[PDB]
Amino acid sequence: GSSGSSGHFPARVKVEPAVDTSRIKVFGPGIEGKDVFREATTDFTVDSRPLTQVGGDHIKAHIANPSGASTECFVTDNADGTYQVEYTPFEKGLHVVEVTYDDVPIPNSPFKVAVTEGCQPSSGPSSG
Repeated sequence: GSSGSSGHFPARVKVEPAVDTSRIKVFGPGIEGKDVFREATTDFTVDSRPLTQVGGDHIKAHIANPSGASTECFVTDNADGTYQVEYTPFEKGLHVVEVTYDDVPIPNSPFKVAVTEGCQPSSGPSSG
């Protein structure tokens, strides 16, 4: 028996990271800011070695518009080792994308995607 404290429930403890996620590389317009124009379908690719080899379901992102709103993110694992997240920003501006692998942020985030005035998907002239 060992106890020297009463009338107090000390539940303060730090949780150590069980993942590296320090060598994660993300390439694509969705993260660079090329075809991420407003109302445009843009997506990036997350290559991870020591994190996954045959794709996984432990990825999650969150876009933050410069106004306050947020663009829904759609992560798609190619069941090969890399992740493909697609999102359509309904606002032309710099958003803050926060990535977290297994409840752990990467040394690349937060990210900054500066959208530029491009074109509109407005439906009109059809090809066939």
